[PDB]
Amino acid sequence: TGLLDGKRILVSGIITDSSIAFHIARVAQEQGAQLVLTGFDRLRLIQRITDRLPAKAPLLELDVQNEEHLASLAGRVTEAIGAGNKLDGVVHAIGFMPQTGMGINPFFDAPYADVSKGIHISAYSYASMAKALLPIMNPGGSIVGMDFDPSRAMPAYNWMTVAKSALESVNRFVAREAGKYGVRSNLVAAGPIRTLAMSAIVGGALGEEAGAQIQLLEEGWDQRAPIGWNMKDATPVAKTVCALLSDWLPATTGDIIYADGGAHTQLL
Amino acid sequence: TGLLDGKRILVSGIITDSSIAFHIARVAQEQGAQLVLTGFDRLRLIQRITDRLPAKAPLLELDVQNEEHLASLAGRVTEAIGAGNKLDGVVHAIGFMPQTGMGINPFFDAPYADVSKGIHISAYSYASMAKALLPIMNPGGSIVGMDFDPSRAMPAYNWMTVAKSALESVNRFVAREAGKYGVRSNLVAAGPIRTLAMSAIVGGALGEEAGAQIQLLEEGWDQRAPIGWNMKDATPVAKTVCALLSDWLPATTGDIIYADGGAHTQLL
Amino acid sequence: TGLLDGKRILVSGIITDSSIAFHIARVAQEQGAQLVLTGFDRLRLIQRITDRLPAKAPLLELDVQNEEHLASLAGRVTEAIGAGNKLDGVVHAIGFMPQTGMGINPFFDAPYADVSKGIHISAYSYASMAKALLPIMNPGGSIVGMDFDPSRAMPAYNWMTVAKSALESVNRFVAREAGKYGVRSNLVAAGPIRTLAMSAIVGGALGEEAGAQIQLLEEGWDQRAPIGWNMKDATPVAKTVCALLSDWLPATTGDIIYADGGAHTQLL
Amino acid sequence: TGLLDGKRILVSGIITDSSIAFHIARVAQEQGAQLVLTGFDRLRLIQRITDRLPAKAPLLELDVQNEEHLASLAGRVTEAIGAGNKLDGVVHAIGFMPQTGMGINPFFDAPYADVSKGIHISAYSYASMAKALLPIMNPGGSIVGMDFDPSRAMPAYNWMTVAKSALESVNRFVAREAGKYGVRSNLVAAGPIRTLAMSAIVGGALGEEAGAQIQLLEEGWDQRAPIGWNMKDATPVAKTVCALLSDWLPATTGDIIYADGGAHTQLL
Ligand SMILES: NC(=O)c1c[n+]([C@@H]2O[C@H](COP(=O)([O-])OP(=O)(O)OC[C@H]3O[C@@H](n4cnc5c(N)ncnc54)[C@H](O)[C@@H]3O)[C@@H](O)[C@H]2O)ccc1C(=O)c1ccncc1
Ligand SMILES: NC(=O)c1c[n+]([C@@H]2O[C@H](COP(=O)([O-])OP(=O)(O)OC[C@H]3O[C@@H](n4cnc5c(N)ncnc54)[C@H](O)[C@@H]3O)[C@@H](O)[C@H]2O)ccc1C(=O)c1ccncc1
Ligand SMILES: NC(=O)c1c[n+]([C@@H]2O[C@H](COP(=O)([O-])OP(=O)(O)OC[C@H]3O[C@@H](n4cnc5c(N)ncnc54)[C@H](O)[C@@H]3O)[C@@H](O)[C@H]2O)ccc1C(=O)c1ccncc1
Ligand SMILES: NC(=O)c1c[n+]([C@@H]2O[C@H](COP(=O)([O-])OP(=O)(O)OC[C@H]3O[C@@H](n4cnc5c(N)ncnc54)[C@H](O)[C@@H]3O)[C@@H](O)[C@H]2O)ccc1C(=O)c1ccncc1
Repeated sequence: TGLLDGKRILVSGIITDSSIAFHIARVAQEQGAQLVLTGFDRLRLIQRITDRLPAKAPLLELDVQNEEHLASLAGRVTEAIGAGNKLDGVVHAIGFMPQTGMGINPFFDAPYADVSKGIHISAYSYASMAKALLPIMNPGGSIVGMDFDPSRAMPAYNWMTVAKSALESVNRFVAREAGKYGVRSNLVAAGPIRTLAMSAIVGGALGEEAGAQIQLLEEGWDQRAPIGWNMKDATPVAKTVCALLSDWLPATTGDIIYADGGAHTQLL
Repeated sequence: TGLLDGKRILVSGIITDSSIAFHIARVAQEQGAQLVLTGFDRLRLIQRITDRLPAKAPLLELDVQNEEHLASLAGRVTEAIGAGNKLDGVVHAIGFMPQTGMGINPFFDAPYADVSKGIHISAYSYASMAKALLPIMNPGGSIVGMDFDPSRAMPAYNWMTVAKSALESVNRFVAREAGKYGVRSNLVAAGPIRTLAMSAIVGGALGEEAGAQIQLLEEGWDQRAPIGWNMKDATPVAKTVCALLSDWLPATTGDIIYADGGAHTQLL
Repeated sequence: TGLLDGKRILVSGIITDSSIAFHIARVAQEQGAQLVLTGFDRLRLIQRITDRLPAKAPLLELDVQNEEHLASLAGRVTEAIGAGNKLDGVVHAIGFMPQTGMGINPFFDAPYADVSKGIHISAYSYASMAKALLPIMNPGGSIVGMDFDPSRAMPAYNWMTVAKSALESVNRFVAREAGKYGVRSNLVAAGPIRTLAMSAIVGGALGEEAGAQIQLLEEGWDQRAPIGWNMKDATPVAKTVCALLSDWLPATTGDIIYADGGAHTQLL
Repeated sequence: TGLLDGKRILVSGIITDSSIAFHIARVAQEQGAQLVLTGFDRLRLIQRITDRLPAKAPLLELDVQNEEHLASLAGRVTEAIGAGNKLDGVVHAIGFMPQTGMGINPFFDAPYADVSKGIHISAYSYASMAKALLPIMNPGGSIVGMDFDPSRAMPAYNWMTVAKSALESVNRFVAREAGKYGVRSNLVAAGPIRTLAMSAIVGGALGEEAGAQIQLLEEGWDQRAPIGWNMKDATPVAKTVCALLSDWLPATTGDIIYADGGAHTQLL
């Protein structure tokens, strides 16, 4: 086709039609991929959201903190894709940090229970998904997670940044595992995307200073980006994930591709 | 004196006389610092170990996973150092990863409960200690944590590497907090040191392949290091921590100083 | 088509049929691109080499140290591609370092005249080519240079590594310029490829220790690479350049994509 | 004493009393070091400037582009420090980029002759000085160069940033050489310092947009720096160089210490 013609790809992390995973899924479908989707807690909602995708995809429940969901995932996917068949692609687009780890709520006041939850979902689950899914991936396969660059501290994202640092680190280790399968594991570091949760935050859900910082981060991003950054458009990030899902970056693993407008390559 | 003449410095993480913190404490004492030590669970043992230090230091209990130890730490330190007095320096030299996160035990088989424990102790506690201690630190003060470079995946260290990635990320955030106090926060990335736990590992405590990898990592380190690396000597790392504790790196925060022989600057 | 269907792409740096640029050109042609090739000094040779490409491409002379070649390049390319037409893609695959900057010839003994020549060709020419070609590139266009990771020093590559460090730095600046055109500028950091010059070096052209180091670097690469590294195969690198030439990494500029088997993400 | 008590240290790069090298020299003298200074072209001027140093230091001429100055340097230094004696420390604080490589003068318009000059002086000379001086350095010795972080492109500094990227790369290679002598080689990445040339630039010497960018870079620096950044104060950078010159960072080579207020650890 079709960048992804005839690849079977699992895509997690659709929750709204503004989810980065929603766009990745749409772009993957436009590109010939046959999807299986996961979806966390509100599966009726996600089913309804994902009905709007160019094509039908079976939707499986996966709460990444649920050991049983992870244990059964894979059997459930091979059931969805047919017993002879394996996955070519896996998209991790899962993230969460309790808002204590995120606010104008001081960095220091996030209880470990909360940061731990955040890291479980946002970092450890990348290894979890890979563990569940590598047994049902084809050689030449590709696992992609969603990242943002946590190299430098920043306002507001707080423990979520730490979670991303941990994720990038996890990604290099899953690369080692994925490699024994002929599978690549990479992260896409996106710039900020006005996802519903993000709009809620710039809109003041987590306090005014958190919103103000974030708005500041967004403007600076587009300014630093040599090709600009449009936070209202997930598609350049969806496409980048698809590029990683494709056979066109075959020698790249344990790695991070920056779909951020080049902002991170630029101080000012 | 005395690099650290008249600085009050808290040093955590002494457990044996081969602890990096033991050397840091010794070097800090030789350098004029007045120490308060923390010590986790075996305080009789640590007291006996620390008796061998050039000078007396009060030893306080601090289990970094214990909220109450953290809540009372600070009052306990100002009690140890005298009500008029604040800390100039804090050494975090705390690390742990349950051995499921460390073995030939596959990376994928570490339960999150265990990696979470590891991250609590090895990463989050850096923010914990800083939160507890910044209220009782002087402007010009310095928080230093022990790191190793988690930029690239490696054999055996597994989730502990992820924990370090998370720590480095935490360190940049505590820098932001520490800065409001005039306090620096930095990490020292050491090369491998034949600490008791490390010797136990190269000796096969965590399986033979884990020991073999680790021994390999050690030899390659000294080979890559343009000035060599002696894993039996913590003192160049103790000295580096002291350099960070001193006023001689006054414009360095949120940062990592590599006391690793320059190995990380060298591919081969 | 065709990852690159209907893109006009200039590809420099073909000198043998084992040139990375040769493979990039072949892969680009297989992918629907219409090429213009440049070629430095031995144009009869290059023409004969490039005859073996899936398709015809006009071959233009470009000595990147020749101001006049650069001044006329662009007019010559629009002549080759037709007056209405612009470039969508530019491949810099040019490198050279006089062997004084490369040997067992001590790092210190390379005269500046030689390292300067190397940097002119290997780094500065990336800005040169971009300067010449950006006026005749389409929005959505892509400039790609060939890199190897110079983050850490290494044996044998010496001043060539410095040249790559300078190149990566140049690349971030050309990104800033390229961006005003809607053009991306990125580098591909390849692992070692047994190009004729490289085989000559491991074979002892530059002394035995240089060959031995290099062979060592190669073996370690494939070992560190979670998906392996085949130094006899440029195609995963050709494909990665094509991925950058494509519209599939639209939010990536000033950046470096590692087509190296993930080796750089791995210490050991 | 005296961080640097009884160390013989060569310090290059004094040109005004606002030179970073001037402060390094002053701080080194306050710290017990016995200096030899180099000085490029205006030696009467430099002698007069350096008379203001806490102590006398012999001033030697060293034009780093002059092969003969480099060939004779070392004999001239051992003459200045006495035949039995070697250097413990070498400070490279040399930089220059012709203003074509620096302006609102487009990045693309800097002729290679000029960038080459800049790199000769700003990067290659680090290897030059090390080559000249390592034969007359003691084991445990320390070479330190002045850097600024060229990881990300920035406005105005243009080719000078490329020069720094090349310098950092050179530094890792001189580490390899320096190591055979027991000598460390490290760079200090300073934040912006209102040196005479820098004030001239923010004041509009190189065009208004270059000044405006630079002023912007300065303000953002102090904002990002968790401990702030005072561009009018070189002393935290002088002290950091001294820390590297000292025995207190004995396991750090091929490395870069950021004396920048922690700004580089912080996105915003
Ligand atoms: N701006 C952004 O939206 C942004 C998003 N991402 C990543 O993109 C991925 C998708 O996020 P999104 O589309 O923004 O947000 P979303 O809320 O649409 O998706 C998050 C998904 O995670 C799912 N999830 C939460 N908990 C669980 C669980 N227990 N089990 C299974 N699934 C669960 C949830 O159902 C939802 O579908 C996440 O990893 C993000 O962190 C990465 C980077 C950025 C961008 O944050 C950014 C750029 C620069 N600095 C900071 C941030
Ligand atoms: N080789 C090493 O020994 C090494 C050690 N460090 C760090 O140095 C620090 C000190 O470790 P060490 O001296 O090796 O080991 P240690 O066992 O002497 O000290 C660890 C300390 O942590 C303490 N601790 C554990 N749990 C708790 C708790 N709940 N509350 C309070 N304290 C607790 C424990 O009591 C002990 O004192 C740790 O952060 C290490 O991770 C950092 C890097 C390296 C080196 O690992 C390295 C280099 C390159 N690649 C991998 C590793
Ligand atoms: N192994 C490799 O072959 C390798 C090659 N590259 C880059 O790939 C690009 C193509 O190199 P190649 O295919 O290996 O070698 P090649 O000799 O086939 O191509 C070099 C080209 O540069 C051209 N050239 C030289 N001087 C001029 C000039 N004045 N004007 C115009 N053109 C000129 C020359 O004609 C030739 O076509 C160069 O930038 C390389 O540096 C990048 C990385 C690696 C790999 O070096 C690597 C990986 C890890 N560590 C070290 C090295
Ligand atoms: N702001 C700054 O002043 C700054 C300065 N440095 C480095 O500090 C070092 C000293 O520079 P300075 O004190 O700013 O400037 P300066 O003009 O006082 O010193 C430069 C010295 O180089 C000497 N020099 C020039 N040509 C030659 C030659 N052929 N042979 C021998 N010596 C020669 C010259 O005599 C002068 O003494 C240089 O390497 C700088 O690049 C490094 C970083 C920064 C800072 O630029 C910075 C921070 C963030 N982004 C960008 C810049």
